[PDB]
Amino acid sequence: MVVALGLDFGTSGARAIACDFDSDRSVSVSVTFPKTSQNWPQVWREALWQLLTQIPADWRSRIERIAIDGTSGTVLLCDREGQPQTEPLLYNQACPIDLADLADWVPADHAALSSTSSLAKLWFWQQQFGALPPDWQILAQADWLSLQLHGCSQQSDYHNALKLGYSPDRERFSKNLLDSELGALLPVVHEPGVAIGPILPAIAQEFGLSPDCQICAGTTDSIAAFLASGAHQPGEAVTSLGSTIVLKLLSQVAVSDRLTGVYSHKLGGYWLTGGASNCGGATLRQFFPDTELESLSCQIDPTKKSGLDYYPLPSRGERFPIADPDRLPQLEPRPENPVQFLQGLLEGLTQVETLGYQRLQDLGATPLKRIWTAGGGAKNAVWQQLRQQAIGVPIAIAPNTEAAFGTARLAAFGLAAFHSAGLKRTLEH
Ligand SMILES: Nc1ncnc2c1ncn2[C@@H]1O[C@H](COP(=O)(O)OP(=O)(O)O)[C@@H](O)[C@H]1O
Repeated sequence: MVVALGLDFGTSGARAIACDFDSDRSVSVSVTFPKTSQNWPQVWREALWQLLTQIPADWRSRIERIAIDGTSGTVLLCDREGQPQTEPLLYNQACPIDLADLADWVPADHAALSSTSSLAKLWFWQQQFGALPPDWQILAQADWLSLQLHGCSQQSDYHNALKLGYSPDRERFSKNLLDSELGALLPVVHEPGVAIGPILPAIAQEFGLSPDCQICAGTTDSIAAFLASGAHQPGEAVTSLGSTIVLKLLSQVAVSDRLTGVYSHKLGGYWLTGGASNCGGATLRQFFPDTELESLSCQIDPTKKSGLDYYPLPSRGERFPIADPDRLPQLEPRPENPVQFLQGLLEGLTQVETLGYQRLQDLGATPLKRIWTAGGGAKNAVWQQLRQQAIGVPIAIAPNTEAAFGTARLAAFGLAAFHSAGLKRTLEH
């Protein structure tokens, strides 16, 4: 097999992981971003070079494929040569545009129809600049960074391109969009993991990389995190028990529900759907520090219900599994015993995950087969028991959770595992 390099540019820093997949060995390096910047592109690019520099020379001489994940909806408006013409619009920033202005360019309830989408941001830039030059380009963070390595302009992947208006189901931008004032700025879209081009000669020599090293189409940090688990059978899921509960479910068919923010990414011959609740670990942290979560959790017997019926929102408003912007946290009655209170909370969170996966199924997704767990709550075995009892499928801690590692797997193996040849055997004599 191959020594491959994955680069993860996330919300607060970047990480690089190089893996020798025959020896199953690896090296990891990282850089931390400032909270603010006058020149984010400079920060990101310098981070890229820092990461490469930190990798030992002998590893660098062996890297054959490279891939990059970036944050979703972080975009840059660049000239022909890839120089940013204005500040980037970050993944979390929303644009004050009329979504009706986009209606002719994507299907109804397409995921791009959101004030934070790459498409919303390109349109905002169009209105702000008046008329965008056709030789210019819009690039996602991942796009721009890989451009620093392979020199090929206007290149993206069908994960990052989704919220720019790509329709992975028909593998195209709508003709209406391509023919519009914005068409000339759109990227050519490839499958994540496919080789875009060889590394730039000068970059290869500067950093001691093979000049035959290939740079692959990238992905988003969220998807990269899913790729880290190794899951590739429809029905397999990764639950992230973090500040919020985030569900990702591998499915044979695409599902969507704009009301609850549910949409699907293409993933080889399959689809990755999911959803994000406002409930999660942040609610727990409002009441208990991690050490207390531990010390109290081991006093809980999950085989006996608490009698408490909580909905553990950290504040007003729920998004998923069921949308209600007015929904109140339901945290009463609060019993005297903190152990029982914590059990009530864990039971509530468990209901959020249970209803979440069952909901995805009810929208048409492949029925849940098993769950891999990531995030701060993953090692809570009492919570794991409650979840297993409520959901009725095997649950375990994900083998790997690092987005950089998922992206390294993407560089090494692409999306080959995500096709029906790998399904469970049904052969019987
Ligand atoms: N033993 C535990 N059981 C349940 N939740 C925990 C435990 N330890 C930490 N957490 C929760 O994990 C959350 C942070 O998860 P993490 O994924 O590390 O951060 P983030 O979600 O912000 O990326 C915190 O809100 C904390 O309450």
